Amino acid sequence: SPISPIETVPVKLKPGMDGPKVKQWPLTEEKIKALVEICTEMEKEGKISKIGPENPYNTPVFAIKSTKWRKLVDFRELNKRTQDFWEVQLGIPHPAGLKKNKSVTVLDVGDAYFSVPLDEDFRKYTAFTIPSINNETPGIRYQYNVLPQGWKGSPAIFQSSMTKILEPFRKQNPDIVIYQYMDDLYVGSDLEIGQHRTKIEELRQHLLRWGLTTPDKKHQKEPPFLWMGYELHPDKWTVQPIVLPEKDSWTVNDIQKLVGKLNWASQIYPGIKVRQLCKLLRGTKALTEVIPLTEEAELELAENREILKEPVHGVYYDPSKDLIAEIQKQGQGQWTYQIYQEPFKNLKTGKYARMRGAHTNDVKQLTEAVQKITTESIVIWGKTPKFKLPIQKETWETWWTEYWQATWIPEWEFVNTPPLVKLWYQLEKEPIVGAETFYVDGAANRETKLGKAGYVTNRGRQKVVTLTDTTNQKTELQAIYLALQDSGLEVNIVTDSQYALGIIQAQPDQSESELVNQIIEQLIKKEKVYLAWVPAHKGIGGNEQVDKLVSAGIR
Amino acid sequence: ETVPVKLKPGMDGPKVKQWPLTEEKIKALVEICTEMEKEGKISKIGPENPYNTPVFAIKTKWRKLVDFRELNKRTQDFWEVQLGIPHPAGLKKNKSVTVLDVGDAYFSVPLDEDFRKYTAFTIPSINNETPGIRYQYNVLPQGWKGSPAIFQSSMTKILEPFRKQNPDIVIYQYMDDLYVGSDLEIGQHRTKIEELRQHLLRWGLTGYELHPDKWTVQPIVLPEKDSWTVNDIQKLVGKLNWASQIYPGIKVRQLCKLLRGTKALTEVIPLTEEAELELAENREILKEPVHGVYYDPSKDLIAEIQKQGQGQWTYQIYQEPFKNLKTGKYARHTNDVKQLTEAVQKITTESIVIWGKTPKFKLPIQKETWETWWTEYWQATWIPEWEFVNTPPLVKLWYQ
Ligand SMILES: Cc1ccnc2c1NC(=O)c1cccnc1N2C1CC1
Ligand SMILES: CCOC(=O)C1C(=O)N(O)c2ncccc2C1O
Ligand SMILES: [Mn+2]
Ligand SMILES: [Mn+2]
Repeated sequence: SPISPIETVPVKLKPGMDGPKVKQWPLTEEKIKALVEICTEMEKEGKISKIGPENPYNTPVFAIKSTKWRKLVDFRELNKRTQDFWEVQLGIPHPAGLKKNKSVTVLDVGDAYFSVPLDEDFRKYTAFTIPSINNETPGIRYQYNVLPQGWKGSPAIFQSSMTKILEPFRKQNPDIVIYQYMDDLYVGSDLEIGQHRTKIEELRQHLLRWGLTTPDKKHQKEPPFLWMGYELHPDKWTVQPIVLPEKDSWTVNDIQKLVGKLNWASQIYPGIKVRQLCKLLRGTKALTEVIPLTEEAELELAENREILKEPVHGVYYDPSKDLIAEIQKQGQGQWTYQIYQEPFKNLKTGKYARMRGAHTNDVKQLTEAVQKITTESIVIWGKTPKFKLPIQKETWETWWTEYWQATWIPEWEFVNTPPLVKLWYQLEKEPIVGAETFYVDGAANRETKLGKAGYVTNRGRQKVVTLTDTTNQKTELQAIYLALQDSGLEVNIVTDSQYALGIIQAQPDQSESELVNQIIEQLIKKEKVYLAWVPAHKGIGGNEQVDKLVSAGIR
Repeated sequence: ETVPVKLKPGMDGPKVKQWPLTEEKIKALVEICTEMEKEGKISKIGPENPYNTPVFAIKTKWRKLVDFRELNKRTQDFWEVQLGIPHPAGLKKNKSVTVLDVGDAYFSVPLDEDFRKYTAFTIPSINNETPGIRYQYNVLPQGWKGSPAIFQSSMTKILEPFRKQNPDIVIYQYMDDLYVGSDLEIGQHRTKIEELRQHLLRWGLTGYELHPDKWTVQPIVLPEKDSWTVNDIQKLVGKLNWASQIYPGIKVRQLCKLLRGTKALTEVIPLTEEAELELAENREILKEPVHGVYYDPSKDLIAEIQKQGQGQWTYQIYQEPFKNLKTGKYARHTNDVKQLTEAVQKITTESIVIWGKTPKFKLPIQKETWETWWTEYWQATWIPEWEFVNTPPLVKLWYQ
């Protein structure tokens, strides 16, 4: 097993700290014997070398079980003391971003970490001791000359070395695509099943020249490749087999495992839903507690089963074509999407269902799903897709201009796939002449938690309800709600709550507050609503009236 | 020649993740970086360097912008209370101020050996197909605040004869930029700039034009109208009530006396005379600067920006809320983000001109949206600090 002629990577320890000095626990005789067999074998290969107790450092060893042993070194203390390293990656490729190729080959590196050397000045800190039968003799002491299993820096340095090894070959084979992943290499090209086989062996030679053994023609894996939960053919890809078990009883754990599988499947299976299954996990219980399935959850499971009926795959990326992203409202809070280049041959699918803030509408949700997909596309393809959205340009146009937040959807086009996205009500810009002007206000006593909500109008009317466990904010929303309840199809409402105005002004059509949803229910039933704000306690006609009317016995 | 630099005691170097970049920006950066490496400005690095600082490409020739905001915080003591560049109070009073990208100077000066590791940055690959290309600076980097602090003595030398020949010319160095301001006539000013570019050219360096004397306030204009309606006077008092929290002397009482008893909004009510007495006396106060508001150099600046629609944007600079150091506006294919990024830069330059630091921005935008799009329109050599916020729906109309 070759030990590679690479340059070395200068490793240090975390500033101020000295190397580990953890005592070796005495082991059993079969364990001590097994370690000697292993260590002397590694010694002859150059993997480890003998030292003496002049070297002050120690890391414990162990042996586990089969009819032969493996040696385990617990580098916990050295790992705590070794410097921080650059991350071994910033992200993992999505199959959907891979170019299509005629041939693709897997080469795993023979004995990964042990093939690459360790910095001389750090080798001393990897010292371990094989002890004698009891207290007895001083033990046999070794240090590593190669990257050790389970050591903090081995991942990064091995990967660093591999990049440097491939560099020349890459630059003299520009139309050859290679991907490093742990102790694997995936190599693809567009040349025929003849000179492609040739080109692998040129690479294998380049690797053996740098002390890395890779399987030959007869021993290398065949397509499709299982990788990180994918199946990868040279021209298509899909997620690995999803199987939703039919159970009499569903435990939290089962539902959790189901949701995870569905979430995973959703990368390529269109229309996957998980809201109803997820709902069950809220404010939960033990892993083993049986959750009775909700009717809507049962409906969701059946739908998902149906979608996963027959296998579906994804295609690979073509750099010469644009990307098309299509998005659909799947129900409440749920949004589903597909990305393709050629009509309906998907590169990948996906779902969005987030809840950005308490109160939202479909136009806000739709544009948030657009940003999520936009980021994703940059990561996977290095460009933004053309969007096709279930919303009218004018519906969108209207929302953007009037809204206080800045927004930007890249190039898109309307597509008539119901449900279509629309606003459900709109507040007037001008107060309605010949409509009843409600002045609303709330009040809440902070210690008691009691409150009053009410209104006085320009037409003499006057109501005041009492509420028991409340906050000022809730009372204002209640007061505004009252004004809508007893007003009919055309109303002016003046409030002194910016909080309240803020929520309503941004046309929400769903909330995490039941009260706010009641207000929405009322606002749609209306025909013309004007809402306006006045400052609290500045001698305003109707405002001072309701305030005194709700402040009766409360403040 | 390398002057020793180190971090502020206790804190360690930056570990900031790199943002996803588009195909073209990555390609642009690979070209930019292959060159800088040949010329020895930067060198490839190994995994032994755990540090990272984001990198972007901006604008006809693509150019590299490094986000050193994080590093700057962790070396603050160095560029501020060791080799701080003094700010001249005259710069804002000048009739014309030209801004010159002088940042190419820094490549001639080598960087402290032991410090080079903290300037680590990464060029990532599309779909993470290949490991990121890792680099570190061997010379003073652009966008790092330590750079002009170190270069200050070389800069003083370069500018010595020009300063001697033009005593009435204000030259302020902020970052990669030199702020040159004069009270001359425009033709003479633009000539003195070209004259200065020749001084710079003899050392290896290489315009954008401001008029800070013509930065009059944004007075909160109160409406004038014939036959006010109940609604209009309510909007009027709300604006005044708020204005009295900042401006001393703002009276409000007489207006509300006209609003007594539960009345309808559309009902037109006649205006008395005590209204116009207070109104005009209010207008009088709003058009002047804030009395009692002064800049504390040890307090962070904050800027708020409100979307106004019709391609309009109002903004306010302050350290303590409502205590406005300056208010303003911004006029307008042109989208929200494009305009917002342009406004931010405008406001930031004005801030640098007036106080010599960038304000922390409160941005009326979604985090993700801003992060994906801001580089498309960004043009400056610096990056200010930003937060993302909900513009109070009433702050909007107040400054409108
Ligand atoms: C796991 C993986 C991740 C990144 N890229 C690839 C692979 N492996 C493939 O199976 C593969 C298949 C299709 C296209 N490129 C692929 N490759 C490219 C390298 C030839
Ligand atoms: C904290 C109490 O202050 C008040 O006097 C206030 C009050 O009565 N009401 O109704 C009120 N209503 C909305 C906003 C703010 C206030 C107030 O400050
Ligand atoms: Mn109130
Ligand atoms: Mn009140």
